[PDB]
Amino acid sequence: MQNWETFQKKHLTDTRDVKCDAEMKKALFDCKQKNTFIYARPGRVQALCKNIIVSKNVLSTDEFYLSDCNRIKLPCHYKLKKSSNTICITCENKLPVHFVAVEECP
Repeated sequence: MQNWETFQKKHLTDTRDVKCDAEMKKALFDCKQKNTFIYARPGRVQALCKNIIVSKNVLSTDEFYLSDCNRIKLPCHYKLKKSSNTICITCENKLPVHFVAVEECP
């Protein structure tokens, strides 16, 4: 949302088999149509954004696990997809805070 911490809770997860319906229904999202959750550690991701302090765009060199929820059929009936691919994020203050895109950064 604004800092790497808030961006962590909404775009990162601890369990690879997260529950889209049980997590999205939470007030944090409020049954959001779709969301892109990642599967990694805070120290493994911090080292990826511990190269720049100013605002810049960084693209992961290696592929990371990606658990995303997508609106397949309203209301809160969503699906979970797991795929390892690179991601484009905005680095700031030695930490990432925004999700730009995947292999292609618009």
